[PDB]
Order: sequence, then C-alpha cells, then structure tokens
Amino acid sequence: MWFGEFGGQYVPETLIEPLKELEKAYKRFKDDEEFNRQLNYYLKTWAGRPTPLYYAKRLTEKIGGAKIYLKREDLVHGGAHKTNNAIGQALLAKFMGKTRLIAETGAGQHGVATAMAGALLGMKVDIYMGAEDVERQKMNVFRMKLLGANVIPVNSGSRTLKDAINEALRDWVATFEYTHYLIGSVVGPHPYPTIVRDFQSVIGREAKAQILEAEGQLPDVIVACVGGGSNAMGIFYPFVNDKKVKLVGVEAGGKGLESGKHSASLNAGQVGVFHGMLSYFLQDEEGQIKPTHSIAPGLDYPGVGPEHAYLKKIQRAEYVTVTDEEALKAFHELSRTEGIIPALESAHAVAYAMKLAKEMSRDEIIIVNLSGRGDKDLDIVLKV
Amino acid sequence: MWFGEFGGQYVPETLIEPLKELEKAYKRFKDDEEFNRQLNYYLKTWAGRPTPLYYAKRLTEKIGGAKIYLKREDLVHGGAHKTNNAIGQALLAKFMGKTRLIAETGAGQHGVATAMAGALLGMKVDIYMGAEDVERQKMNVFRMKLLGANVIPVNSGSRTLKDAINEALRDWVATFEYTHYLIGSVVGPHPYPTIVRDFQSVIGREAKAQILEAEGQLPDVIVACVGGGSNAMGIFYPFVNDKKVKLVGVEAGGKGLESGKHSASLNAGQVGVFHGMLSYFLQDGQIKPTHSIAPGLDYPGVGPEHAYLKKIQRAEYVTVTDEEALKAFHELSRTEGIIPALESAHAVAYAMKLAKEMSRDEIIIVNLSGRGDKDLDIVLKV
Ligand code: NA
Ligand code: NA
Repeated sequence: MWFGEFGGQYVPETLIEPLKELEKAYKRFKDDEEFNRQLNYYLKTWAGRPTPLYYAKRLTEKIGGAKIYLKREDLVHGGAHKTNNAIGQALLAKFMGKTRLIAETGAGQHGVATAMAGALLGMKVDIYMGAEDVERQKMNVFRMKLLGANVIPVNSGSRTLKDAINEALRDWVATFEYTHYLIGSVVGPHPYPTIVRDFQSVIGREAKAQILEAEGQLPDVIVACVGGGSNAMGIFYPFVNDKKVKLVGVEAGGKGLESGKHSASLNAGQVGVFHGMLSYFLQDEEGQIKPTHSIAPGLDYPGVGPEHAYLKKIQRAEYVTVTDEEALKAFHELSRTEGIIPALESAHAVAYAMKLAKEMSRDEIIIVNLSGRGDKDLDIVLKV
Repeated sequence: MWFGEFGGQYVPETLIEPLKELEKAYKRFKDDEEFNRQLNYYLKTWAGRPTPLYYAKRLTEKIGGAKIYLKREDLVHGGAHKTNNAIGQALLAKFMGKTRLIAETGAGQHGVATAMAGALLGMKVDIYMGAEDVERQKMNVFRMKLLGANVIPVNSGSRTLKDAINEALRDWVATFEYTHYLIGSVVGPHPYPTIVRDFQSVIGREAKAQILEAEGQLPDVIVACVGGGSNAMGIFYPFVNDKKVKLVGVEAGGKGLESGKHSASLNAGQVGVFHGMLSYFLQDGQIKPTHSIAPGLDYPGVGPEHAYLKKIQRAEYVTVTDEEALKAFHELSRTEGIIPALESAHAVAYAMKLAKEMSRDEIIIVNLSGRGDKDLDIVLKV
C-alpha cells in the first residue's frame, strides 16, 4: 500500500470493499499460468509486442557522446505505452467476471487505450471526461466513439479532470459488481499504483534483454518522461536493483518553472492527498488542485505516482524538467534525423537525453523510453 | 520485364542507361549477405518487423463462417506497408552510392514513407506532388517537411499525380548519377514492378510461417486491397505456387462501377501504356480521373503482375464500394479495437462477405495494409 510514506487508500468507506476485492483478484491472477498465457497472447498478436530497441546512430554521431537507444513503445498498437496497462486491467476485469469498464481521461489518450482494450475483449466502456476537455480534444472523443465507447461529458463543478475522477468514483461505488474502474497511470488508491507498474514492467524487461543482446551490458542511464509516471515505472522497475543503472524521470517544465505554467509535481509541487493517494501535487494555498500546462497533452496530470515520490526520496532516481520549447526542438530533431515522429510527451525524454549524452563518453549507453508516436500531435505542432 | 503480355519498359532513350544500372545493382545486391543483413536490421529495429498475425475472433464469431486472420501491417512504423519498400529501395540507393531520393506522391502516403526512409539513411529527399493534391493534403505535406523532405509542387498540366510522375521522370534523366527514383507500388518500367514486389514479399513470408504455427495449414483464401498492387503482391507472392490457396484482390468500387466514379482498373480499364508499363488503366484514349474514399486507391493504373495473375486466373479480382469500405472501417474498430486504413477496409469488407459463405473450419487471411489514424478527418467530415 505504501512506498515509504507515500500512497495509501484515501477513499470514502464505500470503496474499501471494491478495492479489497480487486486486490484479492490481482493477487490470485497476477502469477496464474492461464491469465499470463492470455495476456501474452493479446500483447503479442494484437498489440505487437515485443517492441524493438532502436539504436539512434545518426542522432548519436551528431551529438558526439554516449550511444542513444530508443525503446520503441511508439510502435505498440494505438501508438502509446498506455495500451499495455489497458489490456492487463481489461483482462483482469474479464477474469473477475466484470462486463463493463469505466475510466476518466483528461487528454483522451487513456480514454482511447481503454476503449480499444474494451472493444478487444467484448466489454462495455463508459469514459468520463470533463466538458472543457471534451472541447479541447475532439478527435480523441471521435476515436473513442468509433471504438464503441460511450463518452460522458462531465458538466458539473470545474468541468475538468478532477470532476471526471469524482464521477468515475461515484459510478464505481454503485456498479463495482459488474464494472471495473480502469486507472491509466501509477496513481490512485492502492492497489492501482502497483498494478499499473506491474503491467508496464514488460517495457523494462524487454529493454534489459534487448540491450544485453545488442551491447553485452546494462545501460548507464535510462531516461523517461513522467506524467503520472507509468511509462517511467515500466522501464525503470526491472533495473531498480541494478545499482549502477542511473534512472532519470523528466517532468514537464512548460513555459518555465518560474512562470507557473508547468506540470512538474515532483520538482515544484508539495505533499498532498488527491485521487486517493498521498503523493506530490501541484496545489494552491487553499489545498485545491491548481492549473497545469504542458505542450504535451499527456503531461497535464497535476500529480505524480507515489512510487516516484519514494524513488526521489531515497535518491534511486533523479527528476528533472524540460520546457515546451526544448520538447518541440527534440520533436523536430528526431523526425529529421531518424525518421521517427515522437509523441510530445516522449520528446521531453529525448530532449533531456540529448543534453546528457553530450557530457558522457562514447562507449556509454542511454536508453530513452519512446513512450508514443507523434501522429496525434501534428495539429498542435503545426499550429505552434 | 514481362509478366505474360504485360509490363515492359516504355521510356525514352534517356532512361535506358539508368534502368540498366538499377537492374545490374539490384541483381548484385538482392542476395548479397551484407545488404540483406542491413535491410533486416532496419526492418527489425526501426520498422518493427515481424508484424503479428491476429485472429479476429469476435469478427469471426459474429459472421459465423470462416476464420478471419489479419496480417497486421498497420503496426509497421509509419502505419502502412509502404515502409517495407521505402526502406528496401532507399538502402539499395545507398549501396549504389546515391545521396538523394526522388518520388512522386498522390495523397502523400508514399511521399511520407519515402521521407522517413530518407531521414533514416541520411539522404536528401525531394517529393514531386501535384499542386491540387498539395492543397488537399495539408497534414501529409507537413509530415514530409517535418521529416526533412522538400515538397516540390507541380503546377504543370492538370496539377495532379500524372504531372508529378512526368516531373519526377524529367528530374531522374538529369540527376540519376547521384539520385534514386523511388517508385511506391508494383508499377513503372522494369525493373520496378519486380523490385517492389520483392521488397513487399516479407509480408507473405511471415504470414505463411505464422498461419502454419497457429492452424497447421495454409489458408483457403488471401484477401488484399489493390491500388497499384504492392501490398497485395507482397502477401500473394509467397503463396503463388501453393495451388490450393485462393488469392483475391479488392479494387476501389467508389460510388459504384456503373457511376464511373471508381478506380477499378483491372475490372473496367483497358490495356495500354502508362507510367512506362503495359497494363490496365482507366481511360476516356487519355487518362481518366479516378475516385475512391481511400486516398491510396486513387491510382489510375495497376501493376502488370496483377494483370498477369488475372489473365491466367491465378487470382480473382473484385470490387467494394466506398459505403461497404466505411461499414467495414466502423465494424473492425467496434468489434476488434483496430481502426484500419480506408484502403485496408476494402479488403476487410470483402473478407466479411466471403467469410459468411464459407465453413467454420476454413481460413481467410486479410492483409491489413495500414492503420486508420490518417483517415479520421475524412471519416468525421463524412
Ligand atoms: Na504531474
Ligand atoms: Na487503380
């Protein structure tokens, strides 16, 4: 439940029953032979795992320092690592006898991954999304409908993510007998931060075997962007006990940390309670979740998962920030130099790895988690 | 250069030398160990090959006849099978010592694939595109520029694909010493129909191994959409000598064959010279305008190797309308959680019809040539 002092289950009493049932089901199935056979079957034949580990030779030669490798999550079905968790949890729900998935979504990217997994597995899908966010992300709303999901605009309160979370929780209280609440990052009350990390750990397990095959040794550094923290935990987790492997999470610097238009919760936030967890949040003087900004839609989440708060505390991972401008430069540079258009989220990680590689020697190795592809971001990059 | 009575090399004398040199280099590199090592290395690490073969269980059960498997070219880097050929030819060009790639593009899809492959290999990329198509395809043009390519609008003639083709040819005449002309389908003068087929044949080779692993037998039918015909040849070719495997090509029926607004060249075209080859093209003597809701099926011709397979009746060619393709687009999205390319949706639509008339122990593989992210704006605007 706890990662040092971070995590917990800060929920109304009514949710203790569904969370207990979910934890018991997860304990039973997580190492079950049949459950894992079906999960591996869907990951392989539907999602296209394993994803390759790509040596960005041109980008490496240009910078003239460490070798940069890219873990190609951009190639998973849907174009984002989110799929790995959507499948795992949707299948877990099916094994629990659930017939319905619900989820909240801010950018709509988790909404899409949940819709896709629900369609795959023949489940009903209802997605809660703040009305202001429905307005900003019309193509993701269309995608979800195309995939058979029902998008429910949340018109109450602030009409944003926090209002969608509350409606999702309220729904789940009433419908948990047949409905699974599918959380999209390493956030939420226990057991979700653990479950999501476990379903993303395939990223790091593949990358470890791939880098040993390619180079005969572990990486010197692994760099991943951090929203809620799921792609970063997924690639980090299998290396945590490899003491010499440096781990770097990259948060959204937005328009600058001084500008207050960012989403760097670890760097600039404070300890607080939200979404049923004790972790770091960007929140105002009155304890309310405060406005966040990134050019990358998926880095708008106002907090960060408790396992990252813990990793920062014990100094096992370092956490840095990259601005909108630096992420944009990296988005262009990767496209031109390697013919890979990255997600703006992932471009934050590419940006930082480019700075880091320059200092390091040529025999050293950086793996960047390329968490998604940038087709989704073409509109806004063209606008800006 | 010939596939029965189709194919050939209908070019001016100025292009004979470049084509001979390409043929000679291709013979030298196609079975060369190092060339193939590097090709497979890029296909694996950069493009993500092999693509999976997916059993569409829910779609199968819903229709209640044959098993429907999908060869998932939608998961290749870029979202379309075009990447396989773009990497192949770009690497060939590099092994020949070329520093520059040119190509023509209609919807921008081959232009994007060429631009990606050129970026990968450190080559200069110029893309000829008709000015009418440039105006209609804002996002693909942007993709191409974002990938480091230069888009050269063509304002000659009717400002369409045929004018782009003619401009690209004119360029290659001048620049061939250092420029490779990268043709995007199984079309053009020899040796291009052969080369592109050979670079797409990886699709069928994987699919053969994958279906034997899953079902212990070859499929009863293979279904693929046909524009110029590269994704179809890629999946067909390794099964051509497996006599019991039925091969079906699906052309764009558009608004309907009787409406005349379509791109069904095999079905309704006549035999003639166009783009340096003898094959079927849609005509009025002149090139006729074509239509499909799928941008990639708007090519007025078809590869000579399909003309040939049709004539000897090794493959059957059919058509599917815009409306049928759209129904299948929606159906695959809802039922399997895969948003297909509108091109690929033609194959899916036909496979769903055919599946209903077959037994539950029979097997269909559909080539899912690409993903549908690129078509969302079209489908919403509809
Ligand atoms: Na955050
Ligand atoms: Na045609």
